[PDB]
Amino acid sequence: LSTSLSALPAAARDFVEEAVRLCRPREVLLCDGSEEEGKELLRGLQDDGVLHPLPKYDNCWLARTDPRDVARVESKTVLVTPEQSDAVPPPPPSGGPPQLGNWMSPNAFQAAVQERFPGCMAGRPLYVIPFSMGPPTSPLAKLGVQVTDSPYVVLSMRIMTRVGPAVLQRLDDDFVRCLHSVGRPLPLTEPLVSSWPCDPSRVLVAHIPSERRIVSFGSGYGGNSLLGKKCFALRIASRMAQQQGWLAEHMLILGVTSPSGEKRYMAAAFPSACGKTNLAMMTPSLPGWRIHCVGDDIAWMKFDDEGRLRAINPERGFFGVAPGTSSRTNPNAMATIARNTIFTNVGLRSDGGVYWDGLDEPTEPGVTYTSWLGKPWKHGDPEPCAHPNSRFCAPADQCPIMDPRWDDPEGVPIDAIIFGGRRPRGVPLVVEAFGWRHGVFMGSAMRSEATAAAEHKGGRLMHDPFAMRPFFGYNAGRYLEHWLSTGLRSNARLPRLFHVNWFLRDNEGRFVWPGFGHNARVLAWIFGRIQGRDTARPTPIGWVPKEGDLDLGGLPGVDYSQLFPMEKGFWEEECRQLREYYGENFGADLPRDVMAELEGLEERVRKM
Ligand SMILES: Nc1nc2c(ncn2[C@@H]2O[C@H](COP(=O)(O)OP(=O)(O)O)[C@@H](O)[C@H]2O)c(=O)[nH]1
Ligand SMILES: [Mn+2]
Ligand SMILES: [Mn+2]
Repeated sequence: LSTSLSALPAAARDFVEEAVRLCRPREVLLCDGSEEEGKELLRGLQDDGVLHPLPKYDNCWLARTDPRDVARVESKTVLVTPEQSDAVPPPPPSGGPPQLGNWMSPNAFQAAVQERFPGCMAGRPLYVIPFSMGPPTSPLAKLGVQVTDSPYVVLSMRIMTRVGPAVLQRLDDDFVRCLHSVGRPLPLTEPLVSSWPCDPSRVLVAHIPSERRIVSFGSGYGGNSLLGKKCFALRIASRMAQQQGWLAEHMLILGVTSPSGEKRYMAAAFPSACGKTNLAMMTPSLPGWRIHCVGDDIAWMKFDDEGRLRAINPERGFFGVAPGTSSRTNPNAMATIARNTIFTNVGLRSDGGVYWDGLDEPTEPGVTYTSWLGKPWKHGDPEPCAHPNSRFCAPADQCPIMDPRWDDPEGVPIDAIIFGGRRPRGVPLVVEAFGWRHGVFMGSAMRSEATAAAEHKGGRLMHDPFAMRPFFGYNAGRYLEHWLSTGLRSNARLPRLFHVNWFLRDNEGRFVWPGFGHNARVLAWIFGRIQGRDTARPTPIGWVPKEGDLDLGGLPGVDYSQLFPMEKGFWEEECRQLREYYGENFGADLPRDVMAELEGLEERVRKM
């Protein structure tokens, strides 16, 4: 932290000064990303009562938030473009709410800003965060400057991005302008809940691609406040990617090593809270196999001149869902979060440790709990001890399984792309596409039960094409056409496309597939298919593994038949819904090739 801004280059200084003019902070501080800075930020937050120490561990901290500020708010997230059609497909003719992004005009946006931001930082410091996405480096690392009035956001940005001296030395005219405020100028007129500043009814997370700008107001929660992450690395970047010949995707990246010692890399698009983190740092239940983590959330991908799809992880940390994490489900996450980690909305134990449903950290008898509400909690209570969307925020270099190449500027070559979401019935454990166009169709057709990561009724089955529904930075029809065109790249070594489902439910009423480390059995088959092994049989929906080429050894309770349902009625209904969905939400912006693939599916279904 410093009061000198002189280290900022001209363009960055200009942006900071106009943000200072608008918001009227009490003082202005440049962040340097240092250890001493981190300590001073931690102390200040403990004073404010925002952070609580966790003495059981090494430099770990707990925040509790206002119950209204616990997740992303998709209905208050907008794309600001001169023309609506650049942001979103035609508004649904039946008049329902848009499902592929919310357009806001530049004029509506300017008005919205003038109603929220003037004097919003009164009595608060404005922190200047120069940051880099990817090694700074690299390239193609992309740099940004985030201003914020929240020390919590500063600390989280320091974990999740590179901040900020090697960043300062590279920073020029070329950068994202990220403006954030929790939107609670001092003095307060009404009290905070859990010392957590936020303005729920006034929340606005805006993206202005043509200005290389993000403007976020009223929320301190991760997806709304860590502007390099979803806002920049997905929304702004996907628009940049489309015009520059690359891809910015909601995808984990991992390395798989086979018993033969062969290593391949795979990307996987799952919706939020649908298994990316647990897969990316999985400990395989097949000991002849090895997994390495590259990233758990965002992938930037570009074909090299070898025609290979190269992927980097632009992030520096993990912002992972805590509930469910244990030495059974994710022992690699357990090792990662043991030190230098900020927890949000998890339980506090009387022994100075943390708690959530699933955690199996050895605890003494008579240990008591306080919930994310900050109130005493007991095994048996109506609600969970930890919020369903509670988080850990930990630096990636503390993961014991990081791929030797995880911060390699060149990227890793991708041989498989995997789509998947939560589907309780009908959709098999694993399917391989018949080819590129078909796999793009499968991606577009993705549906997944809503989770606690945003404002949707948990359990509601929702379309989520490419797991990108909340994160499109431009017209989703054009995004599909971009994916189609990508596969037409001359001499491209295309990855194979797959669709998985970890979440089929049995009768009754558990999960059919044990998942977690056992997902290595699926990845093994996928790797086999990459190697070109004759291990698949065709179905109306794509290739599936032959029974006997999918390793179910040591899973006596698990039946192949339940993993691979193939019911005509289900798929007839699915086609009907897809037809309805595309028509309402994509309209004329739906690529012909996607409709052609739907017609292909309906035709294969006719044969059943
Ligand atoms: N049943 C089951 N649950 C899983 C699996 N993988 C992850 N989960 C759970 O789903 C929730 C979200 O997991 P996570 O990997 O963090 O999702 P992400 O946000 O997509 O990275 C957590 O509570 C996990 O325990 C799986 O293979 N099977
Ligand atoms: Mn995500
Ligand atoms: Mn997660």
